[PDB]
Amino acid sequence: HEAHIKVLRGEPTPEEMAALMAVLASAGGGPAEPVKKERNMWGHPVDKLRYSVFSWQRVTLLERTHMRR
Amino acid sequence: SKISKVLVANRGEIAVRVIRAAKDAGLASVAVYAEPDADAPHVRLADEAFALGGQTSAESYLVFEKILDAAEKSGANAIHPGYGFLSENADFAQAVIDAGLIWIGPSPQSIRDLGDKVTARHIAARAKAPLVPGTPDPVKDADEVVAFAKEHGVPVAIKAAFGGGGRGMKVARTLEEIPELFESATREAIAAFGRGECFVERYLDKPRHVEAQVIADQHGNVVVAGTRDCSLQRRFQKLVEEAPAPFLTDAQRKEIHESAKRICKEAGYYGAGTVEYLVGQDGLISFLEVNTRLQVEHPVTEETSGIDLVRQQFKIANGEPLDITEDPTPRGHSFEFRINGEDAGRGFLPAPGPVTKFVAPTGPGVRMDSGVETGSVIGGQFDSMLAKLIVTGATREEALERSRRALAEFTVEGLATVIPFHRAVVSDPAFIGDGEKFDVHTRWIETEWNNTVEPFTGGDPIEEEDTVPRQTVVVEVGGRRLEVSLPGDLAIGGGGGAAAPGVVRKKPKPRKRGGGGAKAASGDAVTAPMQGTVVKVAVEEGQEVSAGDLVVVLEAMKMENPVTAHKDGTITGLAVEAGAAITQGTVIAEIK
Amino acid sequence: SKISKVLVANRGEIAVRVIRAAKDAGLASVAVYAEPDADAPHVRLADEAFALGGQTSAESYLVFEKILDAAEKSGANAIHPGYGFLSENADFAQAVIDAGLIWIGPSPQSIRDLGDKVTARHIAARAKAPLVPGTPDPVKDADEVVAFAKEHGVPVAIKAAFGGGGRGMKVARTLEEIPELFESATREAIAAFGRGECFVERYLDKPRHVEAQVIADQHGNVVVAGTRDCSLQRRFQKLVEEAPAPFLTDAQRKEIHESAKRICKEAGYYGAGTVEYLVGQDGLISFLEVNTRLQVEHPVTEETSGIDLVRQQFKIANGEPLDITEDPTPRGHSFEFRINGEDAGRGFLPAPGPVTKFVAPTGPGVRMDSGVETGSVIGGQFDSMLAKLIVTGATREEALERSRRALAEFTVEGLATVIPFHRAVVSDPAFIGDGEKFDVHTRWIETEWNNTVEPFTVPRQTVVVEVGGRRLEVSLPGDLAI
Amino acid sequence: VVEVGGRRLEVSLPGDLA
Repeated sequence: HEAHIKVLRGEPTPEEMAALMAVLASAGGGPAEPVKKERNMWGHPVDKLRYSVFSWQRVTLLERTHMRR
Repeated sequence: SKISKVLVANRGEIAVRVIRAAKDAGLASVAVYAEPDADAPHVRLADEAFALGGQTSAESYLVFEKILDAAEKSGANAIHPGYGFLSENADFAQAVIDAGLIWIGPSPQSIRDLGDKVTARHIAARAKAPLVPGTPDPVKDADEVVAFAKEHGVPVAIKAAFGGGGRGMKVARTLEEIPELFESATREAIAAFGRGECFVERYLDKPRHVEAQVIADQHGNVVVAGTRDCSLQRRFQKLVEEAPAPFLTDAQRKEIHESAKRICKEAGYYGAGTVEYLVGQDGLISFLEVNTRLQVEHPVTEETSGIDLVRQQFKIANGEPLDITEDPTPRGHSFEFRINGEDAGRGFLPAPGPVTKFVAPTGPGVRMDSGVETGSVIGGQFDSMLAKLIVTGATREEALERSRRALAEFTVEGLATVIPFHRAVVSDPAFIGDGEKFDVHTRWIETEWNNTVEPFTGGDPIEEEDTVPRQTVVVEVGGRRLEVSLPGDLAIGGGGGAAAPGVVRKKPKPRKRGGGGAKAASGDAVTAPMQGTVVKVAVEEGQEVSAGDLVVVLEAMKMENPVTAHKDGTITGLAVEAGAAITQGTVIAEIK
Repeated sequence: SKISKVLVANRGEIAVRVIRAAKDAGLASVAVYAEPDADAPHVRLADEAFALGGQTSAESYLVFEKILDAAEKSGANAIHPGYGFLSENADFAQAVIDAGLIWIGPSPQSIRDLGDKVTARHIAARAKAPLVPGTPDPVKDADEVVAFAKEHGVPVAIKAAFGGGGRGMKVARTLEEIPELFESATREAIAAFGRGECFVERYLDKPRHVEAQVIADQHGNVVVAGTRDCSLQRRFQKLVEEAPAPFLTDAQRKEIHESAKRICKEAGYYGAGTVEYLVGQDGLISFLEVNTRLQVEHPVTEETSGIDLVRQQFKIANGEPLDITEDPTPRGHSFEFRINGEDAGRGFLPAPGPVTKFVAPTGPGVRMDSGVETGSVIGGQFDSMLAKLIVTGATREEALERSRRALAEFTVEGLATVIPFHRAVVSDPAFIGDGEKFDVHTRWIETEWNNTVEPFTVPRQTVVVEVGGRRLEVSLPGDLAI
Repeated sequence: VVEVGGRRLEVSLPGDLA
């Protein structure tokens, strides 16, 4: 059920196929280890704001920002 | 008098063709359109255009008064009917002549005399045209149909004498069938075809549809301008045609060219026309019909005979005698493929849709005639034809090589079409032939053809991997050009975007109510399955119905589809009566 | 040996036309493209396509090894001469044949012999063709010109004898400039082409340019496939062609049809090609040229004769002996317009850039062949012709009526184009004469047509790879995210 | 895996390019 690369017009020889795939694999740049980054809420912007003592954003912005995981 | 400004009482590709023919002949041209058609190419191509209003043909193109009012308001002195609608309507041809407008067609008497199958039988017998065994006059009853079976045997074909459309022709193998066929076919004859007249003929197992183009002036001179074989009929309507008729003896070819003129003279026919024959396995030519409409298939015979075949209608409507004295040479060969909004993989069913791209083939030997373009919309109001691909060359082999290439150049996107079928038959040995006869025949597509066309998917994502975005690029390798399609989030190496947090792929559900087998709701409403016109209604409020009983007939693209009760009960409310346009999902009735 | 794959070393209408002829014949077609046109219709229609790189023919199509290497890497069997470019380079044709590739055309020595107009004079003197008053051999100095010019007399034209291409010409109603005109004709040909040879002749001001067209077997069987009129020209440059050549008398036809087989079999020509002649205002013939290639306006020959000339060229080049003997009868009448990206309201000055609409007409006896499709882009480095409109009918007047419609239906936008010229001329009584004779001549468009047309108002990233036994350049697009 | 015109094709790569 994976999405495969497709070649739509012409057929390359095995040498041309290897060169095409090899250069595209080289173009596959990135982190080399893509995973969920370490959470660190220290000094998050939502703690910096002034909230009125009765402001509903204390629920729907501040708390949800801290508690969401 | 002579034509000066011609109004085309028709839509689409034939309206474009007739407007072009008139503008070529130096006439001014007037289009009329129904509201569904207000922006189709022909409306923009005519020198002037007028709105009929109306959603349906019956609200529009069929309204005699609106067509005569259009001629009066435009001042167009002549009317060309094209084909369908009022082209075969004797009463319209009368009304326009009585209105004093130059009718580009045969006389009302000729149209009425050709328009009945039994009078056509008698006058063709008087011409002694070649004809199939059968009862020469109407039969009374099933036991009188048996009187023919008691002489000419089987198989027996039966027709309602005012039946047509591919609806009214039946075949029987037994005597016990006959009461069921008669108490059905006469019920259809009276209620749907309006006339209980029926008659009987010898059936042909695998005949060829062979026809001859006829041209006749008001002075009785008659020419046979060529011939076609059209035996690729999907039912009884045509899909692929060619000129000349291949693979026939010169004796048959001359018999055709002789008999057609005699039929025309005995009818007194003048104008353009065509005579339809069936050529049987015994080689018997047998007359069926002369149609009074200029046929769709005229352009293949133009590409063979060199002449313009529509223009002759204008000249004969002026009453000028034929400019050409002789039967032209049918030089080379030509094929035509009808291009239609029909899904061959769904079993040749029509479907509406947008034409999001229309790149017609061009170049050598290729002619395109179309009523549609990139950006057109096709609704359920009118028949499926989009266009015609006409191909010509030095011989049937060369013209088929042209066809094989042209149909591979053809692309149409946004709706299902028969092009995948044409692409098969143009490479099927059964249609290439052996050089002495066809295996193709009037029943071939429905039975012997191996249908390899997959149902039309459109652009829909259907499997789990189809949901993934793609970017398609050109990459050049060793100096080659590759067009390459890369997923948007494939993993190679350390690449970024090889995954996304919280994002899932799964097979999308089709845009269908319930599951694929949950074809209908448990609720009580009978909902219209398709866009169309409600052409019949079969029940009254409070009438008892059972599941499978008919409730309405919907005409979609001039295909009548029956819509039936999904449960037993009574139609406790009814929303429509016949002639209403109806949208998909509309409540027709509630069964409780 | 045999053809199964063919490379079409051209771009524009002939590239599509030959790709079509190959794909009709069942032969795999290989296109070659430059940086402006790696996404042109021919690149989409060919079975395979290969980069040449560079921006012009001089960086590309004129470099033989690029084409020969493309043919080797494609495994092609054959190479097709279109128009322009290398289509008439005998040395390339021989390098191809030496590479074992089938050149779809006449032998290289026959090409070398036919291509030069002095040798064409010698060939005409062997073929016993009617010849014009003019110098039989090139002049050698300005004194030689001055000596000849007093004998052959006024009015005079001075013409480059090689590579003349419709531009190497001067006209003189007065003789006093001619010494500097000869110096220019010598110097300019030395500077541009490296052959300075020229000839000088009487200026035939209002003739009809005419040609016949033959199919010619490798075995030397020859048939005249048709004849055409080219006289609608701006400044030695074409605008519309007619098929057959209209109203030529029977004697002119008979003389041309015998001379066509004579000239072809005396040159040993094979393939399919035109033989080109001039008809004076008295109607008398004189010989003028033989194109070595298939003429550009070959389509209305093919589709007026019923002979598939480009496929007949494939047949000949495959070595099939010719199937045709009797010269096919032209049935009806036909027109082939050429549409350039040039402003006919401003002397046909080119106008490059995009073409943004191209709803070409289609219908009864109408066809289009194009290098453009909607959204194509033109640069000043290539021939300004966008497309060709073909129209045909059972009579000349019927085909004119059809053209008078079709040229009004044909709608093109985004650049200046000659469509309004075609619209006017197909509508002008100078051209629709008495139905027996008409006024138009090879200077009518400049000197007698009362024109009423209103004026107009990132590279690849290249990564060079070593792989196994090969080294491959690979070109990425401007970027990819992958 | 790569598809080419309707072929399935397998290509093997170093788990090392980055």
